[PDB]
Amino acid sequence: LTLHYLYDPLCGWCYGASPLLAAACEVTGLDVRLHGGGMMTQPVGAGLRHMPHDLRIAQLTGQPFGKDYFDGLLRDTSAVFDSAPPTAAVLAAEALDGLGAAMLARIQRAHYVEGRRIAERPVLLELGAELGLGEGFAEAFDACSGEPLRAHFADSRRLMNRLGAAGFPTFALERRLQVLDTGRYLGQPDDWRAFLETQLRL
Ligand SMILES: *SC[C@H](NC(=O)CC[C@H](N)C(=O)O)C(=O)NCC(=O)O
Repeated sequence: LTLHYLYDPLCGWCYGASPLLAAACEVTGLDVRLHGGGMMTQPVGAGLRHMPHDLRIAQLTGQPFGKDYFDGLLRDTSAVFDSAPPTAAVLAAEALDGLGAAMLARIQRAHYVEGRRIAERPVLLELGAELGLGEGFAEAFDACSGEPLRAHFADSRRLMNRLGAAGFPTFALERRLQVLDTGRYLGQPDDWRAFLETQLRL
């Protein structure tokens, strides 16, 4: 039984679903695969900022948003919302140490809580070194940024296409593929964990 997670690091609703990914990774016997879809492959300014989701995500999921994000990053004209570098960091963390899910959660915290520029290589290398990957992560990240990332995006978008999935977050359970009702479980990680346990029982 495999849980496929189609995500994008710059998708606010994926951050709202971060507790669901964390809860899923605690279910014994359940395999979890990450699929980055490449949502933004935008400079920060008038167009990118026009946020009203974010406070709604916080109301629904309890996920925190930091002042350095609201009043720092989203106000920084020279920041770029690029989904490719953070996705390559997730790929590299998974390739090096099987820490893809942990790296995605850390990336989202760096962006939404800390207001860091997750599209920049030094920030992603700093996050990898925080997770204890400083030996080899730089080379793995640069390697994953090229043709591995491109192939990963193409694979993810073909999966989205076959499932009729319009966007992120999207969870699909493979036993045969079944897309799950993620909106039902937003803000309910304990319900979500029990649902995945109940699927193993059935
Ligand atoms: S965060 C990027 C967008 N995600 C959603 O709109 C999800 C909606 C919530 N899950 C919900 O309504 O409960 C997105 O993917 N938009 C379409 C796109 O492909 O850009």
